Amino acid sequence: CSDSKAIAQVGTISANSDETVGKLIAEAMDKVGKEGVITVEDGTGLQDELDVVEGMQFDRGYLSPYFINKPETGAVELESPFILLADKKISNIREMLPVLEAVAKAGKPLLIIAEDVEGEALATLVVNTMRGIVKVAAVKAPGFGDRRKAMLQDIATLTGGTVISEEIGMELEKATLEDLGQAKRVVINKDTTTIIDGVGEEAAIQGRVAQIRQQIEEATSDYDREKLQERVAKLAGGVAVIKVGAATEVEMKEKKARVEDALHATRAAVEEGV
Amino acid sequence: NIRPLHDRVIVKRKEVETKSAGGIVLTGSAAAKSTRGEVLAVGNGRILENGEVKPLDVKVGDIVIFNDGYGVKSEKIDNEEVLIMSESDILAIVE
Amino acid sequence: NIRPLHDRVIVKRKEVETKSAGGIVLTGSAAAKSTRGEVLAVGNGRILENGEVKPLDVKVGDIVIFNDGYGVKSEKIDNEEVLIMSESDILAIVE
Amino acid sequence: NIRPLHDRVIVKRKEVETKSAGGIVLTGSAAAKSTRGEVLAVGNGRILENGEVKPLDVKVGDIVIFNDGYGVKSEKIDNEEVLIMSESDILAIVE
Repeated sequence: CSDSKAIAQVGTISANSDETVGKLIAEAMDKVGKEGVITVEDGTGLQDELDVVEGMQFDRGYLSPYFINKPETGAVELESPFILLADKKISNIREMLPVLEAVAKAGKPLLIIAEDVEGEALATLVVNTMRGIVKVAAVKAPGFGDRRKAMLQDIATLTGGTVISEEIGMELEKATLEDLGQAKRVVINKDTTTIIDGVGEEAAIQGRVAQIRQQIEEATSDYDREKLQERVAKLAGGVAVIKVGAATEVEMKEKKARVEDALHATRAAVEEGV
Repeated sequence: NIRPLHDRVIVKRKEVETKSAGGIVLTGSAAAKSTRGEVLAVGNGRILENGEVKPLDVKVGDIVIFNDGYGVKSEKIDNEEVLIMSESDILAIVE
Repeated sequence: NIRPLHDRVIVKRKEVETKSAGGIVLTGSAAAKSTRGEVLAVGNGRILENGEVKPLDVKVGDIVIFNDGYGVKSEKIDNEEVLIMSESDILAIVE
Repeated sequence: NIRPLHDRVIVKRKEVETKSAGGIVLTGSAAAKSTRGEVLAVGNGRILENGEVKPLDVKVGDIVIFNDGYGVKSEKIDNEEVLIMSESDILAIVE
């Protein structure tokens, strides 16, 4: 079962003969790819909708609304920025002075992803932002604990940068332009940060996804498998969300169950045939 | 005018710099009080045990680096803040 | 040009060594801040009770071993950190 | 070659004894750090209020008993730990 027509038929049959569900699932599978992830959540209208996100996106917004440079959309957008990946807590501006001076000489925006940033540093950054010295945005690092470190290393491999950690043997004050990652576009809003077209060699990305695949092959619980699959999809594939539409709540729950059944059946049919 | 007693010196604290080694503006606790000032008035001199008095080495007009502490006092003269401290708190003279 | 007053000495502390007694890289709190520096400027000398000044025993050029404490102050001159402290904090002179 | 300033003395702390007054081996906190050492370098001398300097009593080569405290400092020279302290910390000279 490889063609999209057969996948649509399987999804239609598994959803109690609903053609729209099967067609939507086939479209999502085609767009996202083979290594991607599709989830189902509640919608708001009366019609189903599909939202597919390509690239790297995590549920972190900016740490200060004053970073916004486009109030029309209420979002931070940076063109060809630098990415500073620090596996540490930033509180004193003094650690940030050398790299900030260097990027000011370079003249391109900088995105700082850290565990958290204290108020003095936020005040310094927001003061420096609109005064024209430097264009800076700051967000928090996704995840908690080891998974946060794994996500930081994934972003470093994607953007071609190096994570600044104390446990590895480097300090923030000694960072250079080589240690900073690069990308083509960065979009930040209240809730999500999106890195678009990060520069990186395919060899490192493929090595990282192979390592995570081998990790998947040696995991027991389904939650850890799901998290690893989400990471692999963020590295290589895409992420799709299907919003179920219904007038009431009982109808919403019934249709959500049917869509989840169709999704599971399509996965099984793709992996083993019909 | 204000004239200090013995070995005390009156200085005017320099304005704290905003831009540091580039265009990066420092706002908050990062900008510490500058330890440089312009000497305005100089006392007569420290008095020795025997009875002779020797004039201070700092002259009026030079820039000095001073160690702020409990011995340094702040006074508002001519509606302007100045620092009165002993000459022993002066560490070096710039140029 | 910075010149200290009386018996104060300005030194530039040496960089803390990375490899210690072999190839083992020392990273973290183990690498204590080096207590050796090269003197840059020397004050005129300490003042006796009667009044004459005797010159300090440290000449500009040699390496000294100093005891870091509350009396030692750090200052930024020529965009470079230097240490200002009294001559009594000098313990020995290397070579 | 390391030489002290004024009335400071550099000594080499002696190894703490293991067998004590018999064949009993002492291991743990009981073996208190030995307060005997061999002086290596001696400063020029302490300076008086008038201005003359007098040489120290301890001569290079003497075994001394010293009082360890906050005035005694530890320094690593020639990859060997030595003790730098004022001559006032010296209590007695053996033989």
